Amino acid sequence: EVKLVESGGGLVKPGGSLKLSCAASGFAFSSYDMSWFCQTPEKRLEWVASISSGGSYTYYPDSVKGRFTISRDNARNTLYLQMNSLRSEDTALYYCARDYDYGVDYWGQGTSVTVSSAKTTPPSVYPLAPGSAAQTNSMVTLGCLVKGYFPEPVTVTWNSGSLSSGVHTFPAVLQSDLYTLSSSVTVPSSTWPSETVTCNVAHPASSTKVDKKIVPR
Amino acid sequence: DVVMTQTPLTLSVTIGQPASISCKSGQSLLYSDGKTYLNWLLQRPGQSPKRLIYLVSKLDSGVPDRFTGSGSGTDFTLKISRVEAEDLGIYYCWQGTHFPRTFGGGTKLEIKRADAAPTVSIFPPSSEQLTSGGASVVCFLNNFYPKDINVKWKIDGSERQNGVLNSWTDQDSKDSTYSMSSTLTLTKDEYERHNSYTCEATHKTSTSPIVKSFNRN
Repeated sequence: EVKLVESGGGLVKPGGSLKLSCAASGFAFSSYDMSWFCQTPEKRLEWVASISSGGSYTYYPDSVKGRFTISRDNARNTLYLQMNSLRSEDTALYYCARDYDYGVDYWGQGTSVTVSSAKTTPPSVYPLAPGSAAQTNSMVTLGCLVKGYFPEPVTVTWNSGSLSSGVHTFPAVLQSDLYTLSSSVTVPSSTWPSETVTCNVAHPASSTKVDKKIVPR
Repeated sequence: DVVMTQTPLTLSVTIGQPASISCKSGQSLLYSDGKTYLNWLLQRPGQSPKRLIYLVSKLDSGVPDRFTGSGSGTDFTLKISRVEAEDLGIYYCWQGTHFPRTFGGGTKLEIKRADAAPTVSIFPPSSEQLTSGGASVVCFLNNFYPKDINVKWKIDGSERQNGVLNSWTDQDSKDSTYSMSSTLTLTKDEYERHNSYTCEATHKTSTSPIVKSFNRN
């Protein structure tokens, strides 16, 4: 039954504002104290804010006191986190959580927040085909390099999802204040290149979708 | 804020074998009501945190009793009597006794499996990318175990660490291997001033380095 679904995360400029929401269902929302926590890019967990069942009592650590407000609408089974004066160190995955049983019992799915003055930039997508010299051949590995985009995330699939096994898509890295990621796929040397292999890349922030067919060198 | 210290940072365990994790707090976690608000949670890769233990030794009902918690005062231990595949992920202790709530730094649990050699593939910069004036050489090293591996780039025989970025996947929940991409990034002009590019790896699975190389002509 207990379900917690955050929304409202996105890219925000340093000094800007964003309001997150958490829709609760499967339990009597108004009877429970609720909290926000976040997980940083380095995977540290931190407590962000807490609020009493009836909304009367609010608590904040010093890291956010004066900048963030937590509130709830018990008519709408919804918790909120108003975030002002945002800074780059606030970049994190924000989770709502239910306080119960002398701790926290359920966590939400999280909504991602990046605070940065860097602009939304669609990716360049480049094909990774083997060098003109080969060998090894039962299987051949191909890839896409998805370079110079921001903010996160991108999605990568191969032949529109038909393929799945043999694929590795690696976490993005920061390079010139933009993200770069790679994805490899491994197929039988028989099916490539006689059959086509295409990486499909989505970058929802720039409303962009790129197909790149891998062709021999 | 109360400091929470976890030992070890890393565990590597074979299925069916026990493990334990230590949590030490900078101050006693006994609250004035006589209860000790010390908690453990698991975050599996790509999932939300899951409660394990609350009030030091109390077991979350979705968690099997092969997990137990103990301790008092400043010293606590999470024990797993026999590790199973799904135990893969980062374990955290956290305290609710003192304001602000604070978390341990996390202990990453890896599952041991049999040694597996990396599949290594090298890719010259695509034609496309050269037109942007940049050049990335990509090396994939896929499905290896253990995680210990040393990857070097050589240009015309000489080592280069400048412009290299590496990205690792999480341990696969299906085969318990790791994968990594290593990307060497030059300007087109720099790239074009050299002939030989090598991705060289050392791993316990082979008595000699794994070498993948191209010349570019």
